[PDB]
Amino acid sequence: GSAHGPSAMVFTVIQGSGEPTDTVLRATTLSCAYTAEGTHPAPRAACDALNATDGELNRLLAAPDPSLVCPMYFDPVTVTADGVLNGRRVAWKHTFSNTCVMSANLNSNPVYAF
Amino acid sequence: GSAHGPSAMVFTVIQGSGEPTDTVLRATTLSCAYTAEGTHPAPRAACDALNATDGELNRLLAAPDPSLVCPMYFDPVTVTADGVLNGRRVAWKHTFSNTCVMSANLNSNPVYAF
Repeated sequence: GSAHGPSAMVFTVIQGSGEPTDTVLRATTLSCAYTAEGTHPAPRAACDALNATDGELNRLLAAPDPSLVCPMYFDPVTVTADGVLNGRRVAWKHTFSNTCVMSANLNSNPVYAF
Repeated sequence: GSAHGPSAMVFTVIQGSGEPTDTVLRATTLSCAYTAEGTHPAPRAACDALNATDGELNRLLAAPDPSLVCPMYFDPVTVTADGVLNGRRVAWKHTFSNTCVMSANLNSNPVYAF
């Protein structure tokens, strides 16, 4: 493992496409070291999930359960991830069509389980 | 106060000018609500300091103690602040000439007292 260093992150969920104006619906902090802590409700599970991506946070998204159905109205919701992970600076975001589509693609992934 | 919402941040100190490659020396998490918590060593004091800027983090820098002296070698160090503060998304950075210059301009400001 080439990546080694501090692991401190902030995750947010934004109502909109990520315009500086957009309302931030909710957010959590996360620190991963001897202890796994923050306002994140499942800190160790979120730390494990982040480590499993090997620093490429697009890997937090997964092919959805094929039996799930979503309405198709466009009401965008954006997830953000910023900070440091195993010593490398992280600045990541992803915009979903609506909350149903977000839930379908973000598994039950501990990272955005807040 | 127009700004209202979640307050969750990550602060880092980087060896260099802030290139994606640069080594992250240290980092802290901070959450400001009923409790002030995170890996930050003085959470409530850092929360108060952030609120005092009214969202403009350039206000974390102050005219230094005029009796301080620093070497002038260029060995840049960059501070970063990312997350959400009273509902508004924050993505801020500042590069100092060296660590002495950083210390002189960042007061004894609780935010970067880690």
